[PDB]
Amino acid sequence: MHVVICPWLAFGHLLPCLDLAQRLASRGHRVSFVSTPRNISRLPPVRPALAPLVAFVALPLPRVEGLPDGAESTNDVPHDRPDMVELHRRAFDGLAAPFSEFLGTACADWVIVDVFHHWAAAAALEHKVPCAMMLLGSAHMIASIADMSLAERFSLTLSRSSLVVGRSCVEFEPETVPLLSTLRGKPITFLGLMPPLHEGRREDGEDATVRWLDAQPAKSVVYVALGSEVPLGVEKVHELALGLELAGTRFLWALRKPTGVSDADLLPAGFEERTRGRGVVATRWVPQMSILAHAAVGAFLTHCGWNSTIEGLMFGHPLIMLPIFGDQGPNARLIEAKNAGLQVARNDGDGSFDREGVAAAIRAVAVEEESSKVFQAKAKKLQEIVADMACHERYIDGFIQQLRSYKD
Ligand SMILES: C=C1C[C@@]23CC[C@H]4[C@@](C)(CCC[C@@]4(C)C(=O)O[C@@H]4O[C@H](CO)[C@@H](O)[C@H](O)[C@H]4O)[C@@H]2CC[C@]1(O)C3
Ligand SMILES: O=c1ccn([C@@H]2O[C@H](COP(=O)(O)OP(=O)(O)O)[C@@H](O)[C@H]2O)c(=O)[nH]1
Repeated sequence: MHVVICPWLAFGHLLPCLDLAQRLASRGHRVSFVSTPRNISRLPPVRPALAPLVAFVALPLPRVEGLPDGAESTNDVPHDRPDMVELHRRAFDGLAAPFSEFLGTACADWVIVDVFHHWAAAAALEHKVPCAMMLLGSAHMIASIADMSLAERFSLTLSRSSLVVGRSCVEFEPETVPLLSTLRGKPITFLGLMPPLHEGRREDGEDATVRWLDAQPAKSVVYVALGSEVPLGVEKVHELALGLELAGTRFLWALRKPTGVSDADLLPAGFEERTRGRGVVATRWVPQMSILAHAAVGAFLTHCGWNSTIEGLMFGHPLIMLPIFGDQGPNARLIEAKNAGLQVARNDGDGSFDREGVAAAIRAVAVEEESSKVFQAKAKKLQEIVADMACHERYIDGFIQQLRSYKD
């Protein structure tokens, strides 16, 4: 089959979509990976064996006054500037006509579109190409939802599609997957957990963060990362920093800067001087898969993005959970219910946290001998499911067969 994939302009979408593209190409299907040029230039390379079977289709973002050139993704357009978020949505919607022009002559068997691709789903109707909408999260998240604004963009994409695709399986969510049939009348299918393949990202194993981990004791380091886009304002950064310090563990923190904040204002006064001997802060993109694979990493302080949840558990790390938005709350509650992580205490109403809550969660998951042992054992039970690579390849096979059967 020729499958056209259209990920949302966000690295939590682009990365699993490029993994899915290569998995499809590995079974001898061909993929057109449709995105914008700077987003494509920042992606891991396709294996030489798959080069002619994964075609990158670069559609330039139209120019919009107030949106900087090269600001193509949620990693480049910060949530803490809602005016720029809106300009980026306008630019994204401007891809409609070029996408429809591409699709008409593409000889596509399927289009797989992301949650806000209402125009791509409209093009698939116009060109009589079956269209699957990606909702690459948990069955629990899809069940939550089942129970131009984002909700309206989502609703329109869904209505125009034929199929909804989740990223889970009955082994991981036995309570939910059998209960799901349709989402607003559309059949739901699960393509498995699709944990990333060994070195699919071709990260730098000589990265300064990994060389620091090489020097630390086994399972001694709390890795701290909040994915590629969620906002954390400078006051919240300071509470997270002081909580990490207070709990006393070794730490490696991949931190994105709030907009406007100088390196000098980013962290509490003296925090890096005091913690230099046990912790490292990196304000750049880090090789998260190399870090989570590392023997030095014990617990993962995560925002519970679905990629980070899967990546943490595929190496049996218990989670210290700080959900910020979207599916993160549902993801954190799902893992807490499996006893493999603990959420940081939040104020009910505004969802605030403080250094004491951060420190208390770190001590419970990573330090206290009895609780930490149970969290580790429960995370290892989940790793048996998440890291069953053969199980997840069978689900990819099953997904391809379901795409084939709709055509026939
Ligand atoms: C009523 C609602 C249900 C809701 C659940 C979460 C859901 C939606 C945002 C739809 C898309 C997927 C998902 C899981 C989500 O949070 O996606 C994320 O949205 C961000 C923008 O908010 C993007 O920048 C991210 O890249 C994307 O990963 C969805 C629709 C609007 C909402 O308010 C929230
Ligand atoms: O410094 C970073 C930050 C994030 N990631 C990767 O970016 C993705 C983040 O996706 P997730 O669903 O966890 O959160 P989002 O960014 O969508 O909020 C994951 O695959 C991470 O491995 C990374 O490699 N390095």
